[PDB]
Amino acid sequence: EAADVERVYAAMEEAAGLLGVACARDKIYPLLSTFQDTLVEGGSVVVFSMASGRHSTELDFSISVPTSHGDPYATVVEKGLFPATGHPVDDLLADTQKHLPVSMFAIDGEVTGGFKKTYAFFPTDNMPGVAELSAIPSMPPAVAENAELFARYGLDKVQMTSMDYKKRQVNLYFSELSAQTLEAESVLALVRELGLHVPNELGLKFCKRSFSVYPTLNWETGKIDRLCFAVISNDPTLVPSSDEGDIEKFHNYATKAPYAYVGEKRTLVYGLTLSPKEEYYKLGAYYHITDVQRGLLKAFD
Ligand SMILES: CC(C)=CCC/C(C)=C/CSP(=O)(O)OP(=O)(O)O
Ligand SMILES: Oc1ccc2c(O)cccc2c1
Ligand SMILES: [Mg+2]
Repeated sequence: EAADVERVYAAMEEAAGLLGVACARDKIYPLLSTFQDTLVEGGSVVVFSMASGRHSTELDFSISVPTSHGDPYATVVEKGLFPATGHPVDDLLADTQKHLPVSMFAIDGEVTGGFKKTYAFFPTDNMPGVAELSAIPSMPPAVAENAELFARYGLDKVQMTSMDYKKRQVNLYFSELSAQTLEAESVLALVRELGLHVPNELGLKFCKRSFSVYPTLNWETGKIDRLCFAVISNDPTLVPSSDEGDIEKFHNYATKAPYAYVGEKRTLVYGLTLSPKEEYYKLGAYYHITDVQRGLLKAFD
């Protein structure tokens, strides 16, 4: 539909506007069109995300894609929207659907860079463990090499994975997190072992509230690149930063972000990311939501 595509792109520029970021129709429209059948309000999930620090000059957009529409990476390559990297990452989405039950897909893009990643979601009542994932042939060797570490902190069930084709990186979105895993003592030992930035009292309180935790891995080394804790809420003042600059900008985005589901309050998902040298914050404001998110808010918010 022309209306859906134009409606989503309209909301996108608006969201980008709040952040003072410029959009590139050339790299956005061809993508939205290819997946126009998914933009139908109802069982669609659309997110517009911002990030602090050195990552504050970009706007990412995530869009769900039902499995019925077919492998989305196969789609973007075939239509000439993205080139095969000639790297194992080219086979991972496909190999994942081959070895595990994939219940849904999603793609991610940037308003100025275009397509950059896909997601493979697994059934909430049949998620794979680290063991099952590391078995996929094109999966980074780093996952198996980190199996013991993950196990030591209770990181077991994975609700979904993502593949970043430009950075050749994979995210493991761990779910059903035990209270222990998210307690300060556990979080600190984990970061310490992964050699990441140590969070303070504010950061740790935020981690304790997390519904999802995700490490980023690569094919070059067994060293985890970064670790992110995600929080879902309607509260627009949850950014885990003490910098008046962030506290301001994020609250702004959080209360002025465009969303279609008028009648309810914006669904927000905050993120605290820890890399070896720093810590930065992220915020996704859902434009489209489904009951999945409605349920998460009752369980964690
Ligand atoms: C349900 C849907 C639409 C998918 C979730 C989108 C999602 C998990 C994206 C956030 S990822 P992100 O915080 O930007 O992390 P990186 O790719 O930078 O590692
Ligand atoms: O910005 C988002 C939106 C949804 C997410 C999810 O369902 C799981 C883990 C992290 C997420 C981050
Ligand atoms: Mg992103």
